[PDB]
Amino acid sequence: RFLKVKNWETDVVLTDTLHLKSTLETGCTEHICMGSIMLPTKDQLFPLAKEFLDQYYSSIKRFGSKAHMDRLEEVNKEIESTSTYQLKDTELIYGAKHAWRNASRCVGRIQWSKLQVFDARDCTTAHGMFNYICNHVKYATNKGNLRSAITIFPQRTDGKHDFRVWNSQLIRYAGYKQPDGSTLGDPANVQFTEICIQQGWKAPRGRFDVLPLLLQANGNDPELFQIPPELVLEVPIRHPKFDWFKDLGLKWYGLPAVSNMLLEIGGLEFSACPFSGWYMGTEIGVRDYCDNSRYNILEEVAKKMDLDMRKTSSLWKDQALVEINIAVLYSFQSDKVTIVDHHSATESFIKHMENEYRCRGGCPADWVWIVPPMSGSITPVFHQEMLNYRLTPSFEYQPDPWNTHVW
Amino acid sequence: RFLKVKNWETDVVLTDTLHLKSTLETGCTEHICMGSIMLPVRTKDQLFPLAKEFLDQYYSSIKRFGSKAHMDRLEEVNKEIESTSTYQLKDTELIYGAKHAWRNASRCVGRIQWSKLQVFDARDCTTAHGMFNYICNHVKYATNKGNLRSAITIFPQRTDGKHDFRVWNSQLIRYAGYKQPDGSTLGDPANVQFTEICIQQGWKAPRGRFDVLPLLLQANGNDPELFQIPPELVLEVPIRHPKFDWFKDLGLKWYGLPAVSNMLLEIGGLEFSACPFSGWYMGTEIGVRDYCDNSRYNILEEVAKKMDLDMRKTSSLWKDQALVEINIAVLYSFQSDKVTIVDHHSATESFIKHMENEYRCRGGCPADWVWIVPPMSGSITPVFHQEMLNYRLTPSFEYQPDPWNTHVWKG
Ligand code: HEM
Ligand code: HEM
Ligand SMILES: Cc1cc(N)nc(C[C@@H]2CNC[C@@H]2OCCNCC(F)(F)c2cc(F)cc(Cl)c2)c1
Ligand SMILES: Cc1cc(N)nc(C[C@@H]2CNC[C@@H]2OCCNCC(F)(F)c2cc(F)cc(Cl)c2)c1
Ligand SMILES: C[C@H](O)[C@H](O)[C@H]1CNc2nc(N)[nH]c(=O)c2N1
Ligand SMILES: C[C@H](O)[C@H](O)[C@H]1CNc2nc(N)[nH]c(=O)c2N1
Ligand SMILES: [Zn+2]
Repeated sequence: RFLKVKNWETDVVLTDTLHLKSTLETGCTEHICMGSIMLPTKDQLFPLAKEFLDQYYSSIKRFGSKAHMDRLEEVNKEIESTSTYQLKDTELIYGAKHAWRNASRCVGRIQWSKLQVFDARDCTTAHGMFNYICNHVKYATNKGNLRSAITIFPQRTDGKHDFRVWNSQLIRYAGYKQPDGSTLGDPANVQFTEICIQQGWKAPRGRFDVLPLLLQANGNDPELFQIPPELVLEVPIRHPKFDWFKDLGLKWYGLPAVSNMLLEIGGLEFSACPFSGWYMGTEIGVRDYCDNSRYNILEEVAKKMDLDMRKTSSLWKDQALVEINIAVLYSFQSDKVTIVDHHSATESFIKHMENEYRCRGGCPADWVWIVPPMSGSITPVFHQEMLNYRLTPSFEYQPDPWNTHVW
Repeated sequence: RFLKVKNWETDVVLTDTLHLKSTLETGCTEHICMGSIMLPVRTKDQLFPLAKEFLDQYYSSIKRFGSKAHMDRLEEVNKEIESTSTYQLKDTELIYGAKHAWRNASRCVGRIQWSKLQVFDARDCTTAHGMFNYICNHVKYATNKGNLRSAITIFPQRTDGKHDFRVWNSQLIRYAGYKQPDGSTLGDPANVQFTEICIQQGWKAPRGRFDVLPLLLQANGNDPELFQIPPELVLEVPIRHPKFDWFKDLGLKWYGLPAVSNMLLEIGGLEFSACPFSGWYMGTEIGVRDYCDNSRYNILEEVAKKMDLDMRKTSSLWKDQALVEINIAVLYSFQSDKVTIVDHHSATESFIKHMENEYRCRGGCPADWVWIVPPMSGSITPVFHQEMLNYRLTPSFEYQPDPWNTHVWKG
């Protein structure tokens, strides 16, 4: 019931109580651990609402007070009558900040309380969604000085009227499958890029074509908009020592902004809720550039470094991987665009864990996602035991709209 | 029930039915995952089921399930248990058990080799001295002048838990650690407390940076005894770098033979508390963990300091740079000396091929992702992108408490 986590490099031991207030299910049983799997009515709604409003009034040192009871009463009357309810602004802000606080896969949660929340619940059309999103992008980007933000569109109703951003991130490069069999641009986005062109996007057919936004309002068929080019901050990738690096022609965008997730607050579901912070360097330099199914650039870089590529044991992949990452960080830093390296980010997360064990009694963390994809064991998180569990308010992953939607 | 795993790089999907034969618990629940937690006397009553399950597994493997030999063996074990409260494995059963414990070891990336394992039956051993001799033979056989061969030595099983055989060392070969009055450590920090016990037991410590520890061996629940492994049996590799000639001047070496001695082998309910086993190294264990953990030899700074990296900001990735070079050195060194080593690219690709083969032929392969993914270069190895299911099959190896915490000293 009270569980220990031990750090194997420091011997520091933390006691978790927070897990007892664990809402959802992990995917694991007593018989089988699924820790590495990517995807492991009016009745239900009121306990859900009450549970949230209880943590809310608790957080503002007002538990069991008249204002608390009053609100619980009000929301109950609204549900019985309308079959749903509306969050107060303060509740909405608190809930978004907490969905981030509870994101067990996020290493950057030291920043959780600095989240600017944009209430787009009055939005009604795709063009409105677009105006809201351009504003989110410009705000968050801040000429390179990135600020965290989320924009929250209208909540689910009968489920026939959802708002969705069809893009998985607000900003991403196009992918096209080519005559000669290989892939131009980002292979991750081949499918999406095609749905855009079939919806009428005129693709430049390049390698770093910023995709158009595909926006669904009120369960309507989605529409295409180009983000204003001057809003998309991009970074040319060079190396502080390899003059030839620039010649690969690599760029990446400054703003990471996940736009396919579902925000659940007090039982209510915000299906379109694009959010953003800033990059950890390894995301671009390890995953985006080096994943085999991504830009897959290790071979080309290794070659330019003239390494021994004939045997795996010369560790040429490993050498090239590091230089690529040095270059990502160098470039962002030189262009004064916010970026964190895996060392400083994981250091921050350990500090954040300790604060959360101290102040909150725990911190849900998913070790498989928290430990960076290169240099694991030289980051502190590697040696930190973590417990993973599902708390609410939360972000949840949801089916691609094109699977669900009918035209 | 069927369970599917996906590989996110290749989109291959696999179906696990084997988890249905899972016995022990994981530590996880529907409410909590403990997947990153390191550690998440019997009676007759609980023992015959365990014996039965095992012998059923053994008799299936040889295509004799249900045969008279199978039934006679069931009755004979049954009878042995009712009459003595335990039973004795046949050689063939011991071999098969010890092989399947390795096969079922979900934290082992090396398991493609599980079927080629040399089993040494040491169930006739009675004394510590006898234990030493068995262990020297194991080491010489496994080492094989650098052409390493996997092997296990199996000492007598637990009886009443008062007469346990134990190897007090966590591995047969490891370097001493000595904690200094100034708060620094000479040698391996991991081995400090164990070095202390050894010295209290009368070991004459050389007090150098790479002193091979003496075996401390417990037979039949007796107080443990010190033995020096014959140094001509301890193969060691001096560490040098192919391009950097100052690398050798750091003074580093390592032993070639990784040999885990502190684990508990369970077969058909029987508990073998001393079953030292050995394979060969994956380079990252030495290069990443042994040399670069802050709590171990911690050499990252000296290497980067000598490489003249920019060490004033983490974002220069100086630690990452030095880490690669150290790892290049260890593989280069082992290879130049003709000591068996595998790099993590090669070992994880072999593991993926083993894992798929097992799904086809066995119906699954329990694997622990947190352990199988190498401690550097995670995502450029195929295991990173591989969904895995972790569960516990027997026979199995288990962690067991260090013996100096439990031992009743007889004086
Ligand atoms: C401010 C700097 C931030 C950093 C450095 C950061 C870091 C990261 C990283 C490295 C990941 C792993 C993602 C992946 O590998 O795809 C991640 C996942 C995630 N983070 Fe953050 N984060 C930041 C801000 C945010 C914000 C503002 C939110 C939401 C309000 C958020 C919520 C999440 C969620 C929900 C995931 C899991 C996404 C998924 O399952 O695909 N993070 N974070
Ligand atoms: C053939 C060469 C082998 C290689 C390259 C290999 C690879 C590895 C590696 C890299 C680990 C992680 C060790 C750590 O991080 O502490 C490991 C764990 C393990 N291996 Fe192997 N292995 C080999 C042979 C064997 C053999 C012969 C056995 C037993 C018969 C075995 C059973 C285990 C067990 C039980 C673990 C978990 C150890 C623990 O929980 O502390 N392996 N393997
Ligand atoms: C099937 C599936 C499930 C799931 N939960 N996530 C994914 C998305 C997969 C999971 N890792 C790769 C891909 O997403 C990349 C986007 N996520 C993080 C980010 F890059 F956008 C990001 C980074 C950062 F530093 C800050 C923020 Cl706010 C966002 C796929
Ligand atoms: C608390 C705890 C639990 C547990 N199950 N294991 C450990 C042992 C911990 C786990 N990593 C650090 C310490 O291992 C020392 C032995 N390392 C494995 C090996 F070197 F012996 C080895 C490597 C190889 F490739 C092949 C073999 Cl056969 C053996 C500690
Ligand atoms: C907390 C965590 O489980 C612990 O640091 C683990 C992580 N993964 C590991 N993986 C391997 N192969 N060996 C280890 O010692 C560890 N340590
Ligand atoms: C199968 C496995 O879960 C998958 O490869 C995961 C591993 N860890 C990850 N970690 C992060 N941060 N992001 C990811 O996309 C993944 N992918
Ligand atoms: Zn689990």
